[PDB]
Amino acid sequence: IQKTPQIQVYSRHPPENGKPNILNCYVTQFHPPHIEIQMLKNGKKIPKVEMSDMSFSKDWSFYILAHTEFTPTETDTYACRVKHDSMAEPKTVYWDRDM
Amino acid sequence: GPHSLRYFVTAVSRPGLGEPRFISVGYVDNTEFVRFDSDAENPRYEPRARWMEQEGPEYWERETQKAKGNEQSFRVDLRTLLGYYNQSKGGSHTIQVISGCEVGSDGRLLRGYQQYAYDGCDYIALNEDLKTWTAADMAALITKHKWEQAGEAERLRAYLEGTCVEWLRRYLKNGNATLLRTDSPKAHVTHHSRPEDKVTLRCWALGFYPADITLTWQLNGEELIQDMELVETRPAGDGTFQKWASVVVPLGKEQYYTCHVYHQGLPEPLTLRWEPPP
Amino acid sequence: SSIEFARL
Repeated sequence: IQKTPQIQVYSRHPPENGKPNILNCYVTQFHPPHIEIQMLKNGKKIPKVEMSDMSFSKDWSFYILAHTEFTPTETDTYACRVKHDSMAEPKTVYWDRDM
Repeated sequence: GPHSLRYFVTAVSRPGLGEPRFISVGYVDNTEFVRFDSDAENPRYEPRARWMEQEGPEYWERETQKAKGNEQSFRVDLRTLLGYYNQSKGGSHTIQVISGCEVGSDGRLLRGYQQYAYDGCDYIALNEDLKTWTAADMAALITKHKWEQAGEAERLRAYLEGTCVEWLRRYLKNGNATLLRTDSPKAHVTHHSRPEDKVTLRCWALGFYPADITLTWQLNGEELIQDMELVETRPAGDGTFQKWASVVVPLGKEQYYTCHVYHQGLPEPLTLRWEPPP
Repeated sequence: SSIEFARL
């Protein structure tokens, strides 16, 4: 019985073009624990992506937080791509500055 | 109020890739304070909260030895379960345990925990009476019978009512000043719209702690719950949390809606509305 | 302080 990861992509602080910030990719409710997370900028993989240690909640599902430093601009696109056994293919979630 | 000390433990087999990955995380009042991860040359329990640095070398040595003991015990359990379920030796499987005590203000045990899961599903758990077990399937009935004969429930009860409660008091003394940390949410409303006659008002709650919080939208009277979009509370990554609730409303009627933020750290619930900048 | 677990 596998559980499909839930994903949220968002900045640590309200986004302001030109100001250093932190982009988070919060992944929860998945099982098994093995998971592959990448953060992408304009379609290209971001090299420096930090990963928090993994933890699990009362319902046994695991969660983890990926994050990277970034300076948002009006036109740069960011996304988080997650590969997990529960999904036939990798799920890509785009950053929406308003969420 | 109530307090708790629980350990969340995981063992994941990795056939053909090495020894099982074993991780043990300790929590006080739902805050990580110690962690053991087998993924190292010389694995050891480590402080995850500054206030734990107070514990001396004998404490760390003892806990580390106990973790390595449990690690090897889970290694054996993984093999045992392959037999119980008649599964191949080539697949990866997971065993998880939540063990600990929740104590009330009077210092008495409110609830003891000792529950197991195999591959993300309940396996066996110690009942509230701390005397009997609940097996989730046929494989767990084997463990149940085994533990009933061994008086395992009595051993756990002694730990849960004694050691666990005692150490919890000790940890609370050292970290109380930190654990009581409270950051009230700072809120604001954003306005979003696409060329249409409707608009989205989004109520944001930021920099708060603990994570428990409630956001609601009101139209003059009554609470809008049937058509309010809400995201799961999420970590900002700096120790505080974030959350937002949004509603779609008629263009021009933004001033008829109010957002309310309920947090344990708020002397009084926050009330706010869309405020178009000057 | 964690407890020493029994075998399944």
